[PDB]
Amino acid sequence: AEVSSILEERILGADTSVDLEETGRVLSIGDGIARVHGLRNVQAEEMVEFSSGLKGMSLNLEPDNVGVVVFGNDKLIKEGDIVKRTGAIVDVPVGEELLGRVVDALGNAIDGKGPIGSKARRRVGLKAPGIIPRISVREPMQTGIKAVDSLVPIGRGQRELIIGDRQTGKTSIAIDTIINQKRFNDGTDEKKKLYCIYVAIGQKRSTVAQLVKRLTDADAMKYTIVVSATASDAAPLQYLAPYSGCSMGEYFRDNGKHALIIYDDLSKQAVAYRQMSLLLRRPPGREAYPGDVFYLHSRLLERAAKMNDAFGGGSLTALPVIETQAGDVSAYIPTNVISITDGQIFLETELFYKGIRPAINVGLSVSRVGSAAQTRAMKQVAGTMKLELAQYREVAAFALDAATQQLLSRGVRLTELLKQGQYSPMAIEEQVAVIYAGVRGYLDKLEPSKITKFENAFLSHVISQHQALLGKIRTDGKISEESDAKLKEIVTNFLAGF
Amino acid sequence: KLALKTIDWVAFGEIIPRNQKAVANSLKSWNETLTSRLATLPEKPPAIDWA
Amino acid sequence: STTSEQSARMTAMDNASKNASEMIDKLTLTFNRTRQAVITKELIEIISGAAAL
Amino acid sequence: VRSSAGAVRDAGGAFGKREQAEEERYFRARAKEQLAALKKHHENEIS
Amino acid sequence: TTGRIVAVIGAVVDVQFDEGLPPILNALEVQGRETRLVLEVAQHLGESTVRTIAMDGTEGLVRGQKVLDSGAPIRIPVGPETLGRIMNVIGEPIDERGPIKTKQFAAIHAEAPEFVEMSVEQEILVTGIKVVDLLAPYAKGGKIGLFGGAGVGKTVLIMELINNVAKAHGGYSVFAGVGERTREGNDLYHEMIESGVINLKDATSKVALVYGQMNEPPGARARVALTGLTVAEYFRDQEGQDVLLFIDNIFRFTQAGSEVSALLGRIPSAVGYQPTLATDMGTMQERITTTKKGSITSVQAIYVPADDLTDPAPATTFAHLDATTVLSRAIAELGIYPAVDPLDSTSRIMDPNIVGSEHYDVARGVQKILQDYKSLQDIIAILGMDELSEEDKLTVSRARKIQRFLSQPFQVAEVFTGHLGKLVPLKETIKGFQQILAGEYDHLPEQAFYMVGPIEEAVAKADKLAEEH
Repeated sequence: AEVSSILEERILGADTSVDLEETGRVLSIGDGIARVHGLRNVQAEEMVEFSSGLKGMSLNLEPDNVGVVVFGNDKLIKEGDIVKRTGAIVDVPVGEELLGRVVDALGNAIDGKGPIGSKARRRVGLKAPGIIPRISVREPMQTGIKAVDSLVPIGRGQRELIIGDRQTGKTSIAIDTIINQKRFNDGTDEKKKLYCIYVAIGQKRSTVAQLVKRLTDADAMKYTIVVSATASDAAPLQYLAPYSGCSMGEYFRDNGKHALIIYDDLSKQAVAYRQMSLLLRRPPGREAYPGDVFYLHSRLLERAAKMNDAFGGGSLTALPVIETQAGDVSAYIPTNVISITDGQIFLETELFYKGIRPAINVGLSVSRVGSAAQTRAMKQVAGTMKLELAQYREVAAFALDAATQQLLSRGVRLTELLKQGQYSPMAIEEQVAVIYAGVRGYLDKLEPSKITKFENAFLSHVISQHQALLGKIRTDGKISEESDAKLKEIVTNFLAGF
Repeated sequence: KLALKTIDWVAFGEIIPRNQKAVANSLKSWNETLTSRLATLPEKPPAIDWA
Repeated sequence: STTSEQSARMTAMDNASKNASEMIDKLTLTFNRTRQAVITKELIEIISGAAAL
Repeated sequence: VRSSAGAVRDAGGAFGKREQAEEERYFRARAKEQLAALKKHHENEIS
Repeated sequence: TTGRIVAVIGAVVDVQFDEGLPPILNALEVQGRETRLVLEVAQHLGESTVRTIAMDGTEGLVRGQKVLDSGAPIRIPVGPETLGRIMNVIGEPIDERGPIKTKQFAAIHAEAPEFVEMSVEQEILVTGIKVVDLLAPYAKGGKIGLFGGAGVGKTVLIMELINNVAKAHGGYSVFAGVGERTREGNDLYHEMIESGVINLKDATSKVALVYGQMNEPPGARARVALTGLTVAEYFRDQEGQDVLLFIDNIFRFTQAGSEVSALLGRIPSAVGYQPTLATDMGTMQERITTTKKGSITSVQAIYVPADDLTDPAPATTFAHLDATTVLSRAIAELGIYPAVDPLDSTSRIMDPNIVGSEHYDVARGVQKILQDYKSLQDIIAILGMDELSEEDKLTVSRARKIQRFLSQPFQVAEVFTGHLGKLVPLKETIKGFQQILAGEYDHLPEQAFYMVGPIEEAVAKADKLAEEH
């Protein structure tokens, strides 16, 4: 009964207004690119619309015709059609109304669930914040992976790069980072809440559905936006999805809040851009990518800033995901993005199969912020851990004397300490506890095949018996002398009792 | 409801005759698994929005 | 023992050098293929750019 | 195509890491010995 | 004159003039923009059309938009009033501090000094860095290069040089950030404000900054180098004084030139580079020179794409530099910082008649021992260290001590290492390496030499290592 009533509610409010609008005739349509004739006042990279309600962008302004790219399917556009200019640069909805919604590259709800109630729109192609608004990266972005929070820390406003081969665990790191923010978003203070945006570029719809259900299971869609431009979406959409998501995050960082955006991958945005550019007839470049392929990314990753307290104080972290071919980091797009981003997180298949998961290659992984953007407890402990692994990696290729034998023992203990599962990120204090136990010669007695058992049991024991100590470490944010003495006695007791 | 008497383990391991360690270790492991399970389960069953 | 050890080291080094020679032959063939492929790829890129103006 | 000095450690294959470790272990041992001798000399030269 | 946009393709705008055309390299101002968009003429296409590269985003341009012809190339404010400020390619300030109030505007395009103006005098510039001072010593008025891939220490090294040379340098200084991260631009601004070279209160600033960071369209990155170069040129000539000029990186100038060449109708060259790579780079690097009227000490950071030193861009840049310090990743993995490669770095003044026979002989001995070490590393991969001639082990030990002793802690890398920065006078570096070669330290362990200043600090570190043994 009420189904038809709510159906009518939609008609009751319509768009009566018909206006006198400028137009153009489609001289030629093919491969997703139209050549409109007319539109004498259409702007550059403006949004136009076709006779069937299908949108497009006027990318080329040639003297005789306008080269338009169609944001959708192309079979429905004929020759001699009509293109009406909307008189507005391409823009997307923004706001907290988008949280928990799966949307396409243009901000249209994709999961049903009604429409988006956004009250504001933002232009995708906006300039990055200047030099003055920013401020050095201060807070830590808690990722939940021990090896990332300890050895290659990420701040808020940094632009890490997750680069590896196919199926080494990049999207897994992204999902762990997204899921971990649940503890902060559930709390009270707004200075720690981090809203997450996941841009899925070129991934088949099944993968994005799996990801969305995984986030829902971990109850992580309360604060996550998913901008999906999947493989079957015309190239002009996969080219624009990163910019739409970055605008949705620019809103947060401009309104004093903190956001995290994860482009996944950028190596597929590059391919979509290449297809667009080749079908507009623009001359190719190296590996057929257009000349403006560095710009494409540099203008996009430069929007992940850390505003100073005069401009709200908000921040927007970025975690672009690149995909190399057989570890050839020396390729074109990988090198561009490596020279664009701050840090890197190298995942290697040789480490993935050797049992080290996440495969993070701590030897090559870097983070310019480093010291800054790390909690004091983690700063204290991960430093000694970093030195110990650095020494271990030198003498590792073989396998006598007591000193070097114990050095290898400690290195191996720490190595098996850094392993982890999927979608089970750890609180920072728990990571500190585990790493402290491992680095203070305690595990040197145990076998290295049992270190996982220890780690797990120790976590389960501490999370219940010694919740107070973990709360102390979190609140005070350092391993004070009394906290250190406690940690010492807890570890000494537990080790023997196991 | 729950208030479990604390234990000392290095102390506990001192009181097992060699003929009885094979059951002591198994009991330790079974305790471990059950404690992990209990930690896994939440403090309460979540509410229901009947209205 | 020293006589036998020196004989065995001579034999082992000879075999290792032979294996390195076979591997060098295979890698030289691969290198030549890759060098020609790289020349062709760069040249085709230049040609496509020139004809796409 | 030629070969040049210090190429085994430029490739970084298995032989490169093997050589790096064969060097590092030996020089850690010698550093330990030299540090012991340095401590002995320190003690013997206090007076 | 007034013209009219007739095409917009990417960053390239085609503008049609009904009156007389504007000459190549002139600046045109688009009418109807909230901000200031400046196009620069690059070609005359006939039929009264001129192709141009936009110095800003070409979004919202409409076919038909009127354009004004300024009549001169991009003219930037120059003078002592630009010190302590920040600028765009087109010279407008981006420090949110008000207009730059100068009486002189200088066009960013000028001819290079003629051959009858070249200075031929060279004297070492002591930077306080052991490897640089020993193996590839710099020179006042000479052009320095800092090659290396990504993540090897180019920015840290250049910041360290600004910390040392610029802080205690009487003359002025200029920093042109070309196509680099904006985070780094802000970090440098604040570090300079803290140190005091940029004074926001008085008129005692000693540094002028120009920024063309990597969010800008290719037109602006290809010209911010010329803007910084113009500021430096003015300080060289009119002020008649010493100048420093730091650029980071001068590979983004080339790359930005390459991002528009295909759209200007040029066939590409060897590896997706513009046909005019060498000429375009020469017409710029030839104005960064020490004429007889002034003296510019130019330090340039040069990205080497994928560590490939044979790429056309760094390969061409090599010929325009007096000194080079090729930072190497294979040495940065080992933890030796700065990762300057001792065998792949060179200087012009590195002759016995300019530095001295002691300095020269020490440098050549170090280089020879390192090359012999490289030769031995191939054998150690099969034999093992235990099987080397008792003389070879001596070479390997000396080589490792020398390899570690070239590492040094910077005052700007306190955050990473946590150590304290050291400045090593040239005589102390020469003494240290001469002693290490002569064998006066063949008993101290290798790690004693790692990340220390003068040699006595290595002795003290070894003493501490022994005491807590």
